[PDB]
Amino acid sequence: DDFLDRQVPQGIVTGDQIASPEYVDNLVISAYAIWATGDDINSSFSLWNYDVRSDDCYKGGSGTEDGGVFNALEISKGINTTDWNINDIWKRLYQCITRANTALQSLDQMDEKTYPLKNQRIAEMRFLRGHAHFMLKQLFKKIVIVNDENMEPDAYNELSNTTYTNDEQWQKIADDFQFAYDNLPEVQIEKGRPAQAAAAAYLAKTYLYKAYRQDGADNALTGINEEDLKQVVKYTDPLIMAKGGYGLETDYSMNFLPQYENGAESVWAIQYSINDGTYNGNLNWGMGLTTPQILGCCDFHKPSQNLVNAFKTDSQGKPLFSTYDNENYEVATDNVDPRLFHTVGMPGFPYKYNEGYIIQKNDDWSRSKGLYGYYVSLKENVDPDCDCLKKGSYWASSLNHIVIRYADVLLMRAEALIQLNDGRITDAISLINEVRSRAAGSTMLIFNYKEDYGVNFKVTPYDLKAYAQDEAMKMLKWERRVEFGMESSRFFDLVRWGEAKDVINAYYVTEASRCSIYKNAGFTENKNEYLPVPFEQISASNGNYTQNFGW
Amino acid sequence: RKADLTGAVSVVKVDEIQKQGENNPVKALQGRVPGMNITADGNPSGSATVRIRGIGTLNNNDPLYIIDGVPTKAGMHELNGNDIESIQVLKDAASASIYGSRAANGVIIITTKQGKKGQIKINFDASVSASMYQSKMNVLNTEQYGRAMWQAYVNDGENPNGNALGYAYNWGYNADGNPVLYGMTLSKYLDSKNTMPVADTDWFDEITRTGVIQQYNLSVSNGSEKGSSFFSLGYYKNLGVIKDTDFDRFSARMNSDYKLIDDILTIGQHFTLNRTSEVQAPGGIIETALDIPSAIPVYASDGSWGGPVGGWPDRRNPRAVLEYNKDNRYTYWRMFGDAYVNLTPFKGFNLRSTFGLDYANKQARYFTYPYQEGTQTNNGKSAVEAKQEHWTKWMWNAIATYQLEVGKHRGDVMIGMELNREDDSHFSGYKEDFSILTPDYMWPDAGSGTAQAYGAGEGYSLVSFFGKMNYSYADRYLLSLTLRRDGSSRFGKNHRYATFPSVSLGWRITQENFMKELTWLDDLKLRASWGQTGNQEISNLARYTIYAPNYGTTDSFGGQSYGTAYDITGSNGGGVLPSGFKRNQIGNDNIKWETTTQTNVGIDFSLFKQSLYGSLEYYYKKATDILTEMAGVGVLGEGGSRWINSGAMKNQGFEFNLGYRNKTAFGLTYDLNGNISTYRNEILELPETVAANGKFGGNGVKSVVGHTYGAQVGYIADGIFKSQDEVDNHATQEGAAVGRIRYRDIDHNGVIDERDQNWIYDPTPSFSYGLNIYLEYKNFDLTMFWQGVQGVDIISDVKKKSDFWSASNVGFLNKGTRLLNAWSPTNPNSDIPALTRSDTNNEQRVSTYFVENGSFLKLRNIQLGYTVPAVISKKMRMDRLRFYCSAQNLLTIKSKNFTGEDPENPNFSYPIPVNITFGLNIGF
Amino acid sequence: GKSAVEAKQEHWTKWMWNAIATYQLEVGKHRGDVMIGMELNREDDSHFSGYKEDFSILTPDYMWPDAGSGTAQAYGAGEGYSLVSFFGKMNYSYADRYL
Amino acid sequence: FSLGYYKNLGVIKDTDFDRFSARMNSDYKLIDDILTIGQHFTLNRTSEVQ
Ligand SMILES: OC[C@H]1O[C@@](CO)(OC[C@H]2O[C@@](CO)(OC[C@H]3O[C@@](CO)(OC[C@H]4O[C@@](CO)(OC[C@H]5O[C@@](CO[C@]6(CO)O[C@H](CO)[C@@H](O)[C@@H]6O)(OC[C@H]6O[C@](O)(CO)[C@@H](O)[C@@H]6O)[C@@H](O)[C@@H]5O)[C@@H](O)[C@@H]4O)[C@@H](O)[C@@H]3O)[C@@H](O)[C@@H]2O)[C@@H](O)[C@@H]1O
Ligand SMILES: OC[C@H]1O[C@@](CO)(OC[C@H]2O[C@@](CO)(OC[C@H]3O[C@@](CO)(OC[C@H]4O[C@](O)(CO)[C@@H](O)[C@@H]4O)[C@@H](O)[C@@H]3O)[C@@H](O)[C@@H]2O)[C@@H](O)[C@@H]1O
Ligand SMILES: [Mg+2]
Ligand SMILES: [Mg+2]
Repeated sequence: DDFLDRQVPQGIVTGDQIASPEYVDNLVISAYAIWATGDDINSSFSLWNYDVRSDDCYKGGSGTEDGGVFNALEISKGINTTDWNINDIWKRLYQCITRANTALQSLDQMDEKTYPLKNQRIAEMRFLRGHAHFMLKQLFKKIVIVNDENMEPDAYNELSNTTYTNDEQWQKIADDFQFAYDNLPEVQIEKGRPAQAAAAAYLAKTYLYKAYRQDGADNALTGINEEDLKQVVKYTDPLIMAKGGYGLETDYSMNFLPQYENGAESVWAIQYSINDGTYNGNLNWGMGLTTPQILGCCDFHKPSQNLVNAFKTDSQGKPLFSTYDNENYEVATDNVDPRLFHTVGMPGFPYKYNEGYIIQKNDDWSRSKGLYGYYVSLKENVDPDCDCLKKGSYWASSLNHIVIRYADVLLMRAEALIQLNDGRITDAISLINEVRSRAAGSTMLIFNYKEDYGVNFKVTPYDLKAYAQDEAMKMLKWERRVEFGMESSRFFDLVRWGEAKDVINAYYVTEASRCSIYKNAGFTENKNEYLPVPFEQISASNGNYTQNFGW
Repeated sequence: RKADLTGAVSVVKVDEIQKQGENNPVKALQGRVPGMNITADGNPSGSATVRIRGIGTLNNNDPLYIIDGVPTKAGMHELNGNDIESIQVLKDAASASIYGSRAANGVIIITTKQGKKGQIKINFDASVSASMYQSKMNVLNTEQYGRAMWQAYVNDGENPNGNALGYAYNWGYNADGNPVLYGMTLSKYLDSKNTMPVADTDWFDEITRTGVIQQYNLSVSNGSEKGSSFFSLGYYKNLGVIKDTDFDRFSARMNSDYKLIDDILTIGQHFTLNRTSEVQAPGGIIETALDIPSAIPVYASDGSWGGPVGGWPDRRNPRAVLEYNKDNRYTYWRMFGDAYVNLTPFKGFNLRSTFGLDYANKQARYFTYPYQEGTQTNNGKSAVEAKQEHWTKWMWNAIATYQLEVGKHRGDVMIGMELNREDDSHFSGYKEDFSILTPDYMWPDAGSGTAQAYGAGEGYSLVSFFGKMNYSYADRYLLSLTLRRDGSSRFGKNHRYATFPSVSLGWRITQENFMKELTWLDDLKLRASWGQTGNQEISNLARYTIYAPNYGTTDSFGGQSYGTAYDITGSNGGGVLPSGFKRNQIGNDNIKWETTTQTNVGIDFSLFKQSLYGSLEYYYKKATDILTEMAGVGVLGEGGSRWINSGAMKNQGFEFNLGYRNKTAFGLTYDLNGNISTYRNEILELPETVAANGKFGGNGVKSVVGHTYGAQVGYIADGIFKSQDEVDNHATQEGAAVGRIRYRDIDHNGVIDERDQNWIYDPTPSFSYGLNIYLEYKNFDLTMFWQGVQGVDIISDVKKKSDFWSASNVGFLNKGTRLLNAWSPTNPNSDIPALTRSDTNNEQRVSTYFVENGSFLKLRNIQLGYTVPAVISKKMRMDRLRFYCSAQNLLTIKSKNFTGEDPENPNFSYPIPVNITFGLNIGF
Repeated sequence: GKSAVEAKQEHWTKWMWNAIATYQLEVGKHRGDVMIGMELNREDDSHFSGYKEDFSILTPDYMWPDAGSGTAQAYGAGEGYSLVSFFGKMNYSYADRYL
Repeated sequence: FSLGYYKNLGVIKDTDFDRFSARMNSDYKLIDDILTIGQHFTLNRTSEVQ
């Protein structure tokens, strides 16, 4: 009786055939594709949607109702565990983890002699899984460590987020990076595959986050670990970075231009492509909402006035540590860091170095009618005439998203040296001076601003001398703030440093005068610095997931 | 004459079905069958959703139609329903089991017209109808929109002149200090380019029209002792109220039967061919028309399509969308054929071999024209999508029946083997970069851009061995026993086959000799039935862990295509990128049939010489081992969904049908048919992930287990805050202010949070009733059918944008007229919350405010006709000549609680129009 | 190593309408048939096909355009024509001998 | 009413042609032979490898 067996599945591959050696490489590609096709407009792996909680930027759109859950996150009031965005990002990151685990499981059943590059592919898969786990840990303190590729799906119901403590979870996340660094090649011919230097830098980042211990039920910093700082210093050595040929770009804007993709500073980036045979290209759909109103729609991720005032400098070229936010930045009377024009597009200035598009304070540039300001982010945007911009119901480009930058490596080395407090503070000062000098020379596209809009550029490196720990920490914090504007790392840095509450409250108080959106804003001491575990996940895993403190 | 005589069987009078003049015969019987819910949006096609005995399963609930012994599940809108002689609905598992293995959701038996022996007849029917829009949603005009915006601005304390929408307000304060608006003015052009002048546009009137429906049928039948034949040709056309939407259908049916070898051999066939061409309305056209403000003109200054400019909300022009969608016409060919042969070796033995075929072809050509509506544009995107779909089902049935009439004992023994095979396929091509931008030029060979190819195929098979035994004693005691062995290709070999028994008992009390004196009681019968049926309506590839090479060629919204294509080299594209595979679902080899047990008790009575007839039914349905597709736990990632037998559904229902027909002394014949039905549904078991995600109810907050299917959990709105003292007295909550919605504190913790939610929505009506009245008097026949539903709650999405300002995804959208009657110090006698621009109180949350009483009672169809007297017809040689005028959906009565309109369709779907029809019937 | 699939669909639709009026007379030895007719013909043809490449399993079950991972092509064309005819036929028979 | 099935396997390997056919013809005479209505229909399904 073959009547019920004649017909077979069409156009698919069964589960028992996906483990064959001729498909594993394809599966490897899958583990990368999720980082370019598995992100939504409201859930992007850059985590810019959840970075509105910081003081760097507001939330764009027509108004507060446009993304009401994100508005509640920004104001830190009226946040419910039954939020669709939190569950969405949780599910997407665990889908990335699942793809990485499937690739690892397929790779583990191969002979070394038959597949010489087995170790490299395994290291790449572990690096991707660790990156996803690190992003989850940044978003949620308590996450499930899915590091067992040879695990049956049913056992996934027995997984819990409290199996390992905070330190143990950090160590488990860092183990993948350690293996990748021990196994990844020094140089990769394909820019998509991460190199040894990228793994070492991301391991240093993980150890730096591990150093700021968050032990106890609450979310308060309970000390600084010296061993973690030593590990960071070990894994951020300039010799390792120079082995892979990575260094600071000659110009800052080169890090955010299609013409200079996969540069020296681009230690690791998500390769976005156009005209690649898909429906519209593997464009950065996570930045679709960030395009200005001049393109027709969207207009999200609008930088705040606080960041613009932070970019303001004094006559000595140093940032104003106490009087930067007292008055709004003036283009004609106040010295400004050149990095501002590569990050924030102020009104009356060319948009993405295009003379044919000048930002104006009208409805053609702001979708909120001035409610959220008129500033437009420029790092994630591209020139309208680049030919790299395509309309796929959302204006998205093929510009690569650089996950790890060499400036980040230098600043993390400076942070480790400063927090060690065992000498070598001058080395951190030298790294900060190098970053400032790189910023000073980044005027290849904005040199005419002196003779066109009266823009005064004045930035100078710090003098090489003895500096106290608090002064060096403040200078490093200011350098990080002025270096990674609109790069979706301010809130995580504030949470790690343990000063998120005071900074957020001060920002709310300062910006309530010029923005009514922060009229009812309020930040809780131990509740709003970590996204709560989704209620759907807790309900699905009864007696296994514990909600974060304060919820 | 019921074809089961011992189960829950509903016989539908086909004469009243054709009176309504509906393309779909199923839609005509919307409320004429107890325990049967028919939901129709009102689109030109007769497409509708059918639910029998409530919801009894978590998978597809579509009932199994049977026409001329051929089973199917496709809609009857694509078939000609005017050539139907009898309609029978089998809502009992025991009665419907013998008709197929897909009787979990009920079986509907449809019999086509056949030539009556000894006569030859013809019938020609013509019908012309006009459909008019009745549920015209009231929206703010330019002045009303400006007044509402000014009211919101003054309520929020902001300057109304900073709206930056061209509105200048002259306003002041009264004695009490409440703001009052004196006048408003508008700029002539909404933009600085003077290309979009301001105007008062009725978008609902602009996108709606008066549709025309035409129906022409011609049927002929001829019977004889050696055989019979029947041939029918039908044409239908319906223009929808929404512009650029239409549906027409040609139908040709040929039935015949031949008797050879002195009635031993019989060969019959029933065939029909259908051709339906349809242009459908774009998704959310009503929503788009309601959202766009009336200030936007239909046409710009240069004659191009109007669109929002400046700060106006990003809403596409509904008229332009309809104009561009008018070329999205799809053609559907339906092939429904059947050939059967019957042999009688002797008097009591019959052998029937039947072959049925259903072939469906669909061809569509979708066009994407470049549009530029103000700030709304697609960057000059022009594309063509040519899609082809094929469905092929073939069934073979072998039946052996024996009948005996020994003594007072009648015995029927029947056995049968059935084989079903369905194969579906589809493929489509996509082309871009066109220049002329016309349907004639838009062909894939004429394109000059990126081309894409899509294609898929699937199928399944069914094997059934069934046996039915019927015993009748003294025409008083009836016993029925049936057994089914059913197997499908969707399961593994171990769990391929399953067994289903069913038993039915019946006792005719009127045949007992102890009540011979009860002359009034003409007939009384008590019947019971306990049956089991199998359900396997799931995905074909359910037991396989599916890995698919999703390169990323499929269009996706928001960029979540989940494609597998990465530029590992980092060359920004320029060629074929490396690809791979992704997991779609995890297979499960332990999946088996879903077992539904139905217990039915029925009482059939007929009194006063077969004048007052009726039936009362009570049914209990229990579905277990339900094949449900559970989602991933959350850390399983993509492909975590899998099919499992972890469901439990319970349905307890009552039905009552009554009918009284009688004449009158002066010559009036009145027939009244009343019907009432009620049911209660409950979910007993469900997977933990399914209950957590709340796909079947609960909104992801509480488990739906132990509650009705589709029930929704939300907050409770205890009025609105009329003063600051009320705000202070009430428990603290986010966004609390004067004129905002007050939420009840269920747990009395002093703070309103996510735990202050309870079950608020129950989509189960208290009872659904229907009443048909037929009056005959002096060649005048009047038909009047009323359908009512009582005790049903509805969630109104229209209220979300009619009772609030800026409560949608974007602000400055057009709202309802009743929004003008919002709460204010000047107008304290109102329940609508005060207007605001910021949703601080978060009124978009699910609550009792959006739950309204859906009870209604509407005149589904009224018809007044005149029949030509027999002598005039014979003078004109006509056998019958009749004319009639009818109204469909003419009048309705709603509840005062329902603030909206059209309780049957309280959402943004297709509206239900009023039909005025004139028709004629000729019997040459 | 070239693997590809080509899914092609073709439709032809012809419809004809004919109206014929015939009269016959048998007067004396003369038989006369007079027939007139109007005929309308309409033919419409169309075709479209999709092309996909880069398959792995290389079996008819797996070879579907959605399962491909290579360059895809779309082809499509349509055409048609119509015919109108007015014809008349007269037949005369004398003594069943002269036609 | 006619039902036909044909199948031909060519001499060249992997070449074949089969065909199912269903024909229904009918005619009816009404109104004492004044009116006549007739129809002739056929459906064919041919599967071929050339
Ligand atoms: O809330 C409803 C359900 O959505 C859920 C599902 O679990 O989650 C939200 C879900 O929705 C997604 C879609 O990808 O994001 C929506 C989310 O994104 C926000 C910002 O957070 O807005 C982003 C921008 O999107 C814009 C376009 O610029 O509009 C989106 C808006 O429009 C829709 C459909 O809306 C309607 C419905 O018929 O159609 C018209 C046009 O919008 C309106 O009248 C109706 O509201 O799609 C856009 C349509 O445009 C078309 O071209 C017309 O045919 C088609 O391509 C689309 O159909 C919806 O996508 C959406 O409502 C712009 O307005 C915004 O600036 C935010 O506003 C919105 O909430 C996804 O990311 C997320 O997962 C559940 O919360 C809930 O059950
Ligand atoms: O995507 C959901 C939304 O779009 C529709 C089409 O408007 O569904 C899209 C796909 O549905 C398909 C798959 O069968 O058919 C539905 C439409 O085609 C029609 C043509 O008669 O129905 C085809 C056939 O399949 C049913 O719909 C299901 O059994 C039967 O009712 C019918 O016999 C037509 O009735 C439907 O509109 C496919 O054609 C589309 O790609 C809508 O279904 C839905 O609202
Ligand atoms: Mg790129
Ligand atoms: Mg409470």
